[PDB]
Amino acid sequence: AQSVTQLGSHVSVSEGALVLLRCNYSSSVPPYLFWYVQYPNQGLQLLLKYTSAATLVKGINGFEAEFKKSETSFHLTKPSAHMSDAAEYFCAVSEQDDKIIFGKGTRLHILPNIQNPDPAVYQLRDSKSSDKSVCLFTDFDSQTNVSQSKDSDVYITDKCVLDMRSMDFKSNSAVAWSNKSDFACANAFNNSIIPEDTFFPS
Amino acid sequence: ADVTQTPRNRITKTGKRIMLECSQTKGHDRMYWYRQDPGLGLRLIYYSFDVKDINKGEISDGYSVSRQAQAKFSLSLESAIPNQTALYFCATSDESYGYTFGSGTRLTVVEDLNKVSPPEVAVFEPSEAEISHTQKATLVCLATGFYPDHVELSWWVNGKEVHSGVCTDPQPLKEQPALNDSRYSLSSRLRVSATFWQNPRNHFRCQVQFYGLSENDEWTQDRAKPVTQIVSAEAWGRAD
Repeated sequence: AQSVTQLGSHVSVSEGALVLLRCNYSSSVPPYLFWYVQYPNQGLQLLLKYTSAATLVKGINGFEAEFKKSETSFHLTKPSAHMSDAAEYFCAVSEQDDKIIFGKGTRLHILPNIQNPDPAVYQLRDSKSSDKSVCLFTDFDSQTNVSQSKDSDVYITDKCVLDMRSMDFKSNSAVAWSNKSDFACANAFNNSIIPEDTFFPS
Repeated sequence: ADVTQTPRNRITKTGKRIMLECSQTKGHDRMYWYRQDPGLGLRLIYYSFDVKDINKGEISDGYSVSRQAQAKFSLSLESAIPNQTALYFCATSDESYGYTFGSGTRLTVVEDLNKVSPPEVAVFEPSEAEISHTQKATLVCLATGFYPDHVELSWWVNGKEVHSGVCTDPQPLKEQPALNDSRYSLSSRLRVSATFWQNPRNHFRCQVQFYGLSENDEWTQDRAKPVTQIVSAEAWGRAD
């Protein structure tokens, strides 16, 4: 019964902190082991592999992994999490002397260090002369998360992190919108726990 | 090798036979077809070690394959069904587990082509209150009313593609989640300095590449045939 197990479909790390993605395998004889990365919108790239040579294996970009037979592990590490490390990571193992079998994958989410949060809910208007708008919740730190909508006619996206290279500046945001007359940006995020100091302009 | 797969994107109706082709230049004995699905990783469909040597993987049901040359390994959906919607990857290997993956085939299988629909796209201009409070300006793009979920969204500033300052939702949402053929929506943000938004020379465009019908597909409705196309929306910077 040869398999490979990764723990958690989605995991978080603080920007700047140790990256640790776990992998264990079930083969009795030590297998070959592989770590692949899939950056958003792309195919698979090999980071590193264990091929019964060194047990500490080094990869590209400061990634490394130690093969530990006694705990049947091959955990991928990197010393410091950068925003560009956001991707999905797959551990894989040789099987039946004839193929590689893949783990289910773990997506790494990097939580930006937001030193001076400025939570706010803004209203944005359509560039064309409709009476249409959306609501933008932005500039909150790591301790805020956005809930799904409670009203079927109000749409709310997941939080998304943008990295403005021009000002070396990262920020979180979520978008909400609705086709209703009822709908005000003051109420758009009422099902989310928002910072007590969120800015709501007039 | 240069491992190459054909096609790169395809939409099909249910019940049709669909063929995906993998070709290599290095002549490795070992060739593989996998599918990728969210939360499941890459699962092996079939593999081959030479012409006329064929071995089932874990999810071979509904598929067939043929190894018609050292260089070529073909995958068929025998009678396509919606749960065969996936990203499909070919691979080759040497004798020491040196894998080479193709770049992928994005296949979507839909029950009824009459439901295919290109997005409507709108750009929402930055708030004056954001500008005043932060000296930054967030544009929002909203793509709505599309089906199936087979799009690519990008931003273009003064005619060149940008990646900095952008965040696009990783999956669209369903507009009517209680429906099996609900249309979809997707948002994206592009954030710039207020100074850059305030320049009336600067041009901002959200582009959505949509994959839908081909020229070959029949269309019997009065509304526009929902072919593969690009839909954009734009805004110019504003000083006032």
